[PDB]
Amino acid sequence: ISNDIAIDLGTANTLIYQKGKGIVLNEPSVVALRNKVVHAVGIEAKQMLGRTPGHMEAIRPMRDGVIADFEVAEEMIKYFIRKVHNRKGSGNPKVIVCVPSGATAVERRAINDSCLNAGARRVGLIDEPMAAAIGAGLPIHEPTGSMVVDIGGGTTEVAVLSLSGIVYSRSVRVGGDKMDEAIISYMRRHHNLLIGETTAERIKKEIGTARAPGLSIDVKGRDLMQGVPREVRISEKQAADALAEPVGQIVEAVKVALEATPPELASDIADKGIMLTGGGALLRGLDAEIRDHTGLPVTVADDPLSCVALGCGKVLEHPKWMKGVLEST
Ligand SMILES: Nc1ncnc2c1ncn2[C@@H]1O[C@H](COP(=O)(O)OP(=O)(O)O)[C@@H](O)[C@H]1O
Ligand SMILES: [Mg+2]
Repeated sequence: ISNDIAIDLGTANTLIYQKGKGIVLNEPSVVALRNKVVHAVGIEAKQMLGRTPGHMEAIRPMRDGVIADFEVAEEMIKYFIRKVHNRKGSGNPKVIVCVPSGATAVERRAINDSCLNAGARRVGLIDEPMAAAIGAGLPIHEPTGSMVVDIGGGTTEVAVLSLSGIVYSRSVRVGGDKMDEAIISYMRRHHNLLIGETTAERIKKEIGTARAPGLSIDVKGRDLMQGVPREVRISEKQAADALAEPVGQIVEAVKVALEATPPELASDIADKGIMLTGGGALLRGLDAEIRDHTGLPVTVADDPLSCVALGCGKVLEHPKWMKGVLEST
């Protein structure tokens, strides 16, 4: 029984895999503050978004793939590490954290320090797309080109991997948050209705699609000019029109990456195509849209919200592998 853990420190969700057990925590990366003092973290805090009374706020400290607020991010990480601690497990926890590939040295050090402050003995860091590819089952250690597109909340990470390293990697700030924001802006312009982020995510999941048709649902929010509650209907067709711009940006980032490939690796990617992971991979039709623009097969990973955590967990379970990650960090 171990306290070694692997943390997918996501812009939107944090997952923790614990050695010998598997995923033991999956909660939103949200912290609620009371006037400032921490009031709630995780599942309870997300439910507060857009619903807070005076003297309270709810914050996503890792929102855009960068640390927005270092103190709040540290309290969030420590809260989750403490939550999974097993008093019957061994001590001196080894911790792997998956961080955005663009994370700077300062952010990496802050993440390291947060884990040490929560009791970690040693911390190793792995970049998002490598962990995503491992957890999606791609053969990243082989001499063959594997391409992964990980659509998260604040970012999409695109990479081509071979022989345990990176051939190409780029992230852009377009993923599920920009999809939500496009839906908010759409409702404002076309229905004079102000909606919040939770309603926007609900539209996205229930009727959002990357491909115009259709079906409709009821949406409620604040009248734009006068402020009063209002209910309106929105269709798949409207949702698809709302989402076209961020979808196109994700598709462009994928296309750009392909221009970046050595011939024999291009040959491998022509063969097997592109693997999608992350929650944004669940956007209906996004696989088809990428396929149309690239000419390549597109597969959605099994359990795409969990791939990064499963991939980190795989590394954590392999002492040789883990020792190497710790060392190169
Ligand atoms: N069914 C769905 N359709 C579209 N987007 C979805 C769906 N389910 C989850 N998402 C989106 O996935 C994003 C979260 O993906 P995730 O990989 O957990 O991000 P991160 O690793 O950055 O925390 C959110 O924007 C969420 O709304
Ligand atoms: Mg992620």
